[PDB]
Amino acid sequence: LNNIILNLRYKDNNLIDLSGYGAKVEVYDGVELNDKNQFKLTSSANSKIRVTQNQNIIFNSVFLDFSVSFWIRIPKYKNDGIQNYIHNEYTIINCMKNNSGWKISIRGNRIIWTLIDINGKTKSVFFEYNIREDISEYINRWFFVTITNNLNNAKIYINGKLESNTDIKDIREVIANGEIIFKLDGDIDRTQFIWMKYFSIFNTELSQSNIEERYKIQSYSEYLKDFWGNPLMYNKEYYMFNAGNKNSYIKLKKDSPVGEILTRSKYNQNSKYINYRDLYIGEKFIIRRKNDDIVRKEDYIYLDFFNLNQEWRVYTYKYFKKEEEKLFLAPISDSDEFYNTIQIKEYDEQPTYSCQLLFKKDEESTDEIGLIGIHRFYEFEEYKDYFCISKWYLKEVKRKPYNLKLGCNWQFIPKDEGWTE
Amino acid sequence: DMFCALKIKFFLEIGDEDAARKAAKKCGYSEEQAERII
Repeated sequence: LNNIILNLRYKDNNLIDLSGYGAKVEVYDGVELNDKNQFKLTSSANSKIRVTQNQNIIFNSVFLDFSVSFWIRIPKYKNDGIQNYIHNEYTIINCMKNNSGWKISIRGNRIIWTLIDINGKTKSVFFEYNIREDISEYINRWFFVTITNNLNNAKIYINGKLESNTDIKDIREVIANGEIIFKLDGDIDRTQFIWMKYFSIFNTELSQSNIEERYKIQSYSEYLKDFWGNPLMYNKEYYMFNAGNKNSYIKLKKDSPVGEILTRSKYNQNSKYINYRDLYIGEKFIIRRKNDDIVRKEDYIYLDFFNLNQEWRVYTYKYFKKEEEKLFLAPISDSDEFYNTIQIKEYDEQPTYSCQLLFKKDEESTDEIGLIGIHRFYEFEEYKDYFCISKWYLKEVKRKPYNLKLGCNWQFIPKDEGWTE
Repeated sequence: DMFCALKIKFFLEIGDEDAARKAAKKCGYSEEQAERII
């Protein structure tokens, strides 16, 4: 029960230890903090946190039995810096005394946990995510790490699921009471940074079930998230991603007030080692409110986008005949032939960055018109995908477990310094 | 006026030649000149 030994959390533009053991926490000025409990380690020398642990308590006095958890957001490789990204390992958190202890380090797309015992014997376990996926769930997106250690095993879990295990039976005493230094340390680019959140240390080996429960608890928000895992905001420019159509994007049809669906361009240059689909493409959307700028579940919104100079709006025709229809993309108007009001939803009960977009006849009405999605229309005659409304989604979204791959699952992508293309 | 014009092309875009015609009549267009648009 009482298993938390460091609980680094935000309070009053600072980070403090809430564990009750009174670790001294010194955040130097180069660490950026925000009240969403996110903090940024940069390449600058004063970008560091020094934690001095309670020196009169030993939590693993006889056998190894401890865990570390945190969320992290690691920027995408620079396309012209792939060799350094792949090869240059840098520490981000170090807890050593007399050349024994643990550290967390990163090498490109790999995050690494290392134990070093009093005899200098070394063991590591790591998680490496693909850097050749069209769409990555991990690159520059917030994800949840938990590492556990016992007599036999060092494990890394990602988003609650076991990724890797290393046998550490031949590891002896590891000195655990050293200072904990949060700082980038290695042959790094000047532009390199890491974001982290909710860093915690536990004095037992957490079970997968326990880890999964913390994943859900720490994921939970009344607001919706963007593609990167940050809070979704009003009045902020976004590209749109479709979870059921990963490689597809929305573009205003030439000389027609509808949204056609096109295939994402991909990594253009010629590195054997990387691949991705472009993200900063398609119309630039913006969410308008119908005290903060955060978009919450059940909010009523307008979905707008910029057509060159003008802010246009996404509508559905009130009286479309079939189960699905093309959305109407047009100037802002109070027309009585179109519904303009969208309720933003979260039908998934599990953590996700996807949201769903519901048209209703009226805010005080429980009458549902349909969900925004993508549909293959037939109109020589050919098939062609369009930005659509569909009634079929209405029953689909109530099925358990939730279908992550429904075309009514959207994510919003803002420009982010951690993703360049 | 511009909005109305788009509303017409939307109706053309989804089939329903009828709504297209109706909107054109309301928008201000010519009964005959509406036959050409379609």
